[PDB]
Amino acid sequence: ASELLFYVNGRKVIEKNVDPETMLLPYLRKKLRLTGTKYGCGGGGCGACTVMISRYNPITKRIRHHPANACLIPICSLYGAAVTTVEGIGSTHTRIHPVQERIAKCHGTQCGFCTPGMVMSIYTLLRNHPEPTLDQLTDALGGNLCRCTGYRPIIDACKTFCKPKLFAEEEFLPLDPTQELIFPPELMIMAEKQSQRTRVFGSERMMWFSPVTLKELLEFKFKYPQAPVIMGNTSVGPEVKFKGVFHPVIISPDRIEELSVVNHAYNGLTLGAGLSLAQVKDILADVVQKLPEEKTQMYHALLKHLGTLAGSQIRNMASLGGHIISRHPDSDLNPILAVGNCTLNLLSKEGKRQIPLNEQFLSKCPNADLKPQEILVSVNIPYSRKWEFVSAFRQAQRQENALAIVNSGMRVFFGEGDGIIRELCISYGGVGPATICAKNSCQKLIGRHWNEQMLDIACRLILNEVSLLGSAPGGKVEFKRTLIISFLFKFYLEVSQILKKMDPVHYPSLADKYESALEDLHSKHHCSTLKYQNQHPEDPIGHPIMHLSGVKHATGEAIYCDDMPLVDQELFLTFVTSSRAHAKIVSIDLSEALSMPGVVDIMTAEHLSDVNSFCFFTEAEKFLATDKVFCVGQLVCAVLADSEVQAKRAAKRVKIVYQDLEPLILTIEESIQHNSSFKPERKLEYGNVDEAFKVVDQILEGEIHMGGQEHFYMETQSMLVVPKGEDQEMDVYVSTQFPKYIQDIVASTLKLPANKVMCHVRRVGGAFGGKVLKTGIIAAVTAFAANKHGRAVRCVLERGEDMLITGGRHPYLGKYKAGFMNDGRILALDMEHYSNAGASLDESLFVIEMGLLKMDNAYKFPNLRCRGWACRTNLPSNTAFRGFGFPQAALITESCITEVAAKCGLSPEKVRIINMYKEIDQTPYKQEINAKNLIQCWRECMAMSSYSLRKVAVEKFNAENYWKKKGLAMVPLKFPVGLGSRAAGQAAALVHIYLDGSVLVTHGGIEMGQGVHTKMIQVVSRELRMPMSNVHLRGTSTETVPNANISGGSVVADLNGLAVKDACQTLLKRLEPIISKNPKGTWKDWAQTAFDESINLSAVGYFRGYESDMNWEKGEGQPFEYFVYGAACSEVEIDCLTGDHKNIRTDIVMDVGCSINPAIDIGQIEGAFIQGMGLYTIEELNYSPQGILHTHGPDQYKIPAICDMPTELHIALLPPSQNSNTLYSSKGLGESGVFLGCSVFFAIHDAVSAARQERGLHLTLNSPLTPEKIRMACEDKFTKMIPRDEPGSYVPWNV
Amino acid sequence: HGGIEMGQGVHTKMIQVVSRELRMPMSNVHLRGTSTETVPNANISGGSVVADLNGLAVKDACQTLLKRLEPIISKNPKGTWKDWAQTAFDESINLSAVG
Amino acid sequence: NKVMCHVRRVGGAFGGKVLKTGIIAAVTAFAANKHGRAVRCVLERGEDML
Amino acid sequence: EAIYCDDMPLVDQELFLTFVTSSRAHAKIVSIDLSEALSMPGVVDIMTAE
Ligand SMILES: Cc1cc2nc3c(=O)[nH]c(=O)nc-3n(C[C@H](O)[C@H](O)[C@H](O)COP(=O)(O)OP(=O)(O)OC[C@H]3O[C@@H](n4cnc5c(N)ncnc54)[C@H](O)[C@@H]3O)c2cc1C
Ligand SMILES: O=C(c1ccc(OCCN2CCCCC2)cc1)c1c(-c2ccc(O)cc2)sc2cc(O)ccc12
Ligand SMILES: O=C(c1ccc(OCCN2CCCCC2)cc1)c1c(-c2ccc(O)cc2)sc2cc(O)ccc12
Ligand SMILES: Nc1nc2c(c(=O)[nH]1)N[C@H]1C(S)=C(S)[C@@H](COP(=O)(O)O)O[C@H]1N2
Ligand SMILES: Nc1nc2c(c(=O)[nH]1)N[C@H]1C(S)=C(S)[C@@H](COP(=O)(O)O)O[C@H]1N2
Ligand code: MOS
Ligand code: MOS
Ligand code: FES
Ligand code: FES
Repeated sequence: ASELLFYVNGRKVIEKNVDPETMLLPYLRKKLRLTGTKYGCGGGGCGACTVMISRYNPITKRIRHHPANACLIPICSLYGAAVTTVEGIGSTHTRIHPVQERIAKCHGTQCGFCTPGMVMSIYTLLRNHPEPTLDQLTDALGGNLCRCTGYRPIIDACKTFCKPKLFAEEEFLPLDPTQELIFPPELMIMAEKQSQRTRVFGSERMMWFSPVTLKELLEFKFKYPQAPVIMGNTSVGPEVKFKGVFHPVIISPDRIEELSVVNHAYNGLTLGAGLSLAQVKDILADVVQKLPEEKTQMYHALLKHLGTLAGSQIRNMASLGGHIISRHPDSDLNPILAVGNCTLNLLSKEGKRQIPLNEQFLSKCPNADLKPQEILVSVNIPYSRKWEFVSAFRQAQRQENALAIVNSGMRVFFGEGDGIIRELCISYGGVGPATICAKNSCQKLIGRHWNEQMLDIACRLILNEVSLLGSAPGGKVEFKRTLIISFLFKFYLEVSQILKKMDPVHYPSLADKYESALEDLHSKHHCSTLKYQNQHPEDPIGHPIMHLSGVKHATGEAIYCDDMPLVDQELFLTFVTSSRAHAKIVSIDLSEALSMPGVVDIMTAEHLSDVNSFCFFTEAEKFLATDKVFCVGQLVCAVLADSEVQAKRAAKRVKIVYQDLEPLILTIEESIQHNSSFKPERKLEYGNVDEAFKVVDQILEGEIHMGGQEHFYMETQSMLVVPKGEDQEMDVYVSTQFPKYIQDIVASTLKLPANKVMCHVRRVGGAFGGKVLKTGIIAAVTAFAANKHGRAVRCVLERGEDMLITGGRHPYLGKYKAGFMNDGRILALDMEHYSNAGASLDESLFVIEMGLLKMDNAYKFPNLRCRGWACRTNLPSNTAFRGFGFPQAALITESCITEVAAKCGLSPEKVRIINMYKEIDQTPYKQEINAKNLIQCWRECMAMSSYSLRKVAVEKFNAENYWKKKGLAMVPLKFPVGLGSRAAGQAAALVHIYLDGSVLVTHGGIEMGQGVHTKMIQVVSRELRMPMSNVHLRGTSTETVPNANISGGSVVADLNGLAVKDACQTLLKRLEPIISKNPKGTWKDWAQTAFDESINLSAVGYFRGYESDMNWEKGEGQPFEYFVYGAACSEVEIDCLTGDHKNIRTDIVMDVGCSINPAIDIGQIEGAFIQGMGLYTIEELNYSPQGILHTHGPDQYKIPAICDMPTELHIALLPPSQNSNTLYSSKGLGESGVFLGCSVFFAIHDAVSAARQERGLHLTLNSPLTPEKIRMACEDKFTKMIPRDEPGSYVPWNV
Repeated sequence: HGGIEMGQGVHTKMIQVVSRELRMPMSNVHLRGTSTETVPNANISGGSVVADLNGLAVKDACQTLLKRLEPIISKNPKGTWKDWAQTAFDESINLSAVG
Repeated sequence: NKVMCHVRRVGGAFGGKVLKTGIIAAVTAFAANKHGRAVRCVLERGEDML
Repeated sequence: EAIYCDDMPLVDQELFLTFVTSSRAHAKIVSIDLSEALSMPGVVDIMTAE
């Protein structure tokens, strides 16, 4: 009946009869009402829930601070400890901590959802290293993810703690050592008492025991043999959350000294099972410094793989003993330990026992495993002998914080006087259910020498022993087979080199071209430069004004939808989704779930009666599935319960029986094959392509595939629906891009006029087009439940169900036939576009239309035919995305240009200049354009980036390196901006002036992090001639501005700015006579005089929209208002033996017109570029042949992290030009920079061609260009040597 | 509007005004309340003139909207307010007015 | 522009819900801001008449 | 079903404010003693003019 006592932000927290299942993250937000700490993914991978844990050790008299992810911490493990959140280090009503002030003022926030995690990771680092290096700060952020900023401004804020810019660094608060938080004195007293008592907590579902003595821990291990021993909960935690595991009894000890031991012996090193991985990293890093290389072989290999293991938070939570026992097949440490003669020190009531850490232990043979009543105390890792060498290798989707596809540990021992292999141990991870060893191959290699024929024999032996079925889980089978022998080759080169160093007489030397295979791709030197431009001083237009919510982002005070306080008696709604891609729902059983605790209601399609459908565009479609399902993740049931936990528990016991249906369509080609119904065609024609193909020198046929993309907004789908209690009024608070649409679908579902339903949006934590259609579906179903039961209803999706429900960017297939001259002119181009639409074709026709109107990019194709189709599949329906078809259509065009370049013997850059638009030219849709800035962006990027010089240096590197290659590429940009009609571009605003002079402004646009609200206050400040501090904005609401269009299409700030300007001018006109009589007066004087003279101080602003038109039958029109121009150059280096690659440098020039806010505009270029970079390289969605999205292990989705950012990044804004049509001659940058990411794609493509051309192979690389695709294209003796399975003889993991 | 409902039925009288001026049944109109966030600088609800003066402001906003919509009303006199409102949107005519 | 007042309906006033109402609101708002909490104030009939 | 001001639902963690009023028609406030009231259950704050 113990009490749980710990501290949060200096305040004491006591809980009586605490539920042991309580986790820290929901406890902070709901019970303590501290909503700064966010939910991001719930698996410990994104860092949005980063907090600081502080403990006091009474034996050593020292206070330790360590970061942690609150989503994995059970609060029962916090007894006597101190938590610190973002709110605990500062706020706007106390003091702003320097970390908060700088990340905000350096423009390190956009949507702000990731900021509290970034702050806590930086703050915790500074509490441990007050005078740090940049490497220490970037390592601390390795497990912190951002979708908006591109990480550059956050590194800038990190740099200021180390020793024409966008921030005044000299005005920052210095780091005050007297202001830092004090460890709660009471916790120090409790630790001094050194209690021996075992703490006990419990509920009806779980028993929790926390022994504090070794004797008690052994007693509970004996009485509850099957109970897990929780340390950091980073293996058990994710398994109970995502795999339905449940433990009725938990043993979680508290700082047992015997498990924290660190013994420096004569023969080796003994590390306790309770040490965290971060502590082991530090212990080993100290040992390798004070001991000679001869003995520290095992410790260097372990240090290598501890550097890339997850992030700083997980490393500070996870234990060494937990790592060994959990026996993950993808473990990075267990393959190294398996080859190092390590032994495990076990303990129980019976006594002590020592077992080897071998292959049988890692395979969980009960003969070589722990006994049920045994614990692991410590592990012994021996010193290495002379002539003993150990190496570790790994390859994953991303350099850091990603589970390995294959890893390995290898050890070899030579005889002093023979050079003969005496011992050899090789183990691999990620190639089976457990870590395996090649004990048979190794034993056969015993007695040989280290030379060519040993390596060739070893390869064939290894491949036979460590075999993989073509159906092996995780997929990437041919990649895994190649990596297995590629690592062996690297180990061969490593050992061959040190032997030649130690024994020059008996060994040959490495070939010069082979030596860089030993150097890994690594860099932490993140450099960058920015270039922009330079009216009264009061006028903020053109100034780098910080995001209005920047500081509130950094303090956790920004309210997102789920941060809203608990509404009285609100319920929670969760969905049961489809587990089949195309099947018949034969029956649904709700009997069990309905009877479960807290369940209020469960709704199927028949409970929604006639409001289960809604006409979004051309046809009415279901909210909930009826008799059939047409993709996984389709909504089927909606569970309504008193609490979120009760809702998810009941939803799991809803029972649905399926009967699969043919056909099962998953790919575009399957969709074309199985389709025979009429499909609406979209077509562009310019010139005469049939005539032109008879004059060209050459003809070329090619095709490229391009995968999709998850939005990965850091804030998942979130909404709160509150009925008023009168006249069926409904208030809908939802994270959406389109409040008008939420209002329509909610009112329709409730059979109400629109004046009864209002939608309010203050801010959105990222959207990128993925918070529109299905957001309304969920909002309509949630509102139906709220009205039915007269209760507020909240609905927030977890990351997993969010990715299954929402859908992502349209995958593409592009087929082209190109007729070109021998010098590069493409006189004829016959192009075909196919989009994978998913189960619904709602927004797939619009992206096809935009793809055709944008596929020309920067090139004048005199004879061009372009056609496009949207293809239905049995996959989640795909939505809009940043770019709106341009990132797909332009890559397909750039792929065709790259293929034409190969035929002509010219670099792709030369073919680009010869096909580029002229200064005055014409588009395929017969719109006249001015491309002066297109050419200028190209020239300035060539000069700024020193392309020609670096081109020679890359060719020189590739001529001197065989297993490493560098690549270089530059692509141009023409991103046109414009909607389909004038009505689609209209915007409105509402401005009040109160009698004290202050101003309230609101408009129809939505803040997603792009800073539209900041830009509107900048407009009000100029038009009304008042400082921005006199203006304020609350949010966006259908109750104040009606009939607002979707926040999207790169025009949000442009059009709403014109509406805000319109209202400000109306007010200034009314006040001109009062202005004249008192020119020296304040706005308080002018407002009061206006009231006294009966002059209205409220005005509606309105803009009718740009004139835009497109006649799709004729294929002509004036659809676009202006064009964003740009150029991007990127350089990379690839590892031909593994597929790894490093982004070395990127240079970007952008035509932005006159930037209203260069800080925000540059931040939009950086974020778009990084988002496109992930689209073309590392972001990959894996589906099974049954249509199931794979999300565990190496199938986890990876967005770019800090390690993926280019080490060098130069961005320059083109000098301004006049554009009297747009607001202040500005241009909308939001979507343009995404395509610039493919400069990395074609830089990798360049490097792959260099290796292929040198190896004599005479290339279509699909997107995303993953390490799997890079490695397999670099064909060598290993690619040819691997076994291959007959296609169709096995069911693959992926398609 | 700026007036306060304290039992005298001002809100009832305002929707009566909207019903006349816009030629629509009162069930097509709705009012939620009074807020400084929607109507600023409103005088006290007192002096026997609350319905008088706010009625003239509501009448002013209705006439501004009916002015904007007269060309659309002319071409489709038999249409509903749903038809007229959507056509106004399609022709980029503002449907919010301050009285 | 930082302070908004919302009124749906009043259960009778007859002039007696102006000046003193603002004083009570100003004092209540001071407490609410001082403690970061929402604050409710309702008067009983006796103290109301005083 | 008509919502008057006090009919609004309990908002999360809201407090309540009540007033101590004068019992004299014309006098001077010699002293105010809050020691007992401040220590009583639930009391968050007591505010005087200063
Ligand atoms: C986001 C994320 C990223 C990751 N990335 C990587 C990665 O890149 N590479 C990698 O190799 N791993 C990775 N991991 C896995 C991680 O290294 C392990 O989950 C961790 O080391 C397990 O230690 P723990 O203390 O969290 O164990 P727990 O989850 O607390 O326990 C796991 C198991 O160990 C048992 N156990 C623990 N201590 C003892 C003991 N003394 N005696 C007996 N049994 C014991 C428990 O009973 C339980 O069965 C990642 C995990 C996460 C969540
Ligand atoms: O016994 C040898 C050895 C034997 C013959 C060698 O000949 C080198 C090639 N030779 C050059 C002169 C003309 C004939 C060919 C070299 C090393 C040892 C080694 C070796 C290395 C590579 C290889 O492919 C085979 C063996 S390594 C070694 C270590 C020792 O302590 C003792 C002997 C050795
Ligand atoms: O902007 C639209 C939209 C606009 C007009 C439409 O017209 C449909 C035809 N209908 C005819 C009768 C009058 C009303 C319109 C459809 C969608 C988008 C949507 C919408 C808006 C309102 C609504 O009630 C339902 C759906 S959903 C959507 C997703 C996008 O990615 C882009 C635009 C959109
Ligand atoms: N931080 C952030 N930036 C963003 C987005 C977002 O969700 N978050 N959305 C992008 C998309 S899809 C569009 S269309 C534009 C919309 O705003 P704008 O028109 O003012 O650029 O912002 C872009 N930039
Ligand atoms: N039911 C009701 N009627 C009422 C009042 C009231 O509080 N309740 N106030 C009176 C007062 S003080 C005035 S000044 C007027 C204000 O509204 P009117 O201007 O529309 O008459 O309503 C009068 N009638
Ligand atoms: O245009 Mo951005 O909303 S897909
Ligand atoms: O005129 Mo009534 O507000 S006293
Ligand atoms: S790391 Fe916990 S929510 Fe992402
Ligand atoms: S600011 Fe980092 S996720 Fe948006």
